Amino acid sequence: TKALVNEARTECDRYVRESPRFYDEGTFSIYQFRQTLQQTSQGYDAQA
Amino acid sequence: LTLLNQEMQNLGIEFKKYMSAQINDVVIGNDREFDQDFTKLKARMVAR
Repeated sequence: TKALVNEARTECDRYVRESPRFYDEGTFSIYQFRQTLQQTSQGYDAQA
Repeated sequence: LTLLNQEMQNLGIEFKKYMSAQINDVVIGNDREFDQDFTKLKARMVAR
């Protein structure tokens, strides 16, 4: 049980790192937040 | 006696958990009661 648990956790630690597929211009743009920051999100909240 | 203090230690750890959960809901508006009072505050000043 100990051996498998350690091995399983080790693999589970590799998903966190972002692969090249994680970023895609068409699928999603990180810069669309500017549209929510350019006089759009008035208060210091996370609702918009 | 060797087990009495273990419950005490978890009580301190658990106590902070509830306090952190309740306060977090206020910062984002999850606590619906707080929002109703807050909007009342804004309306009075603008009307005033």
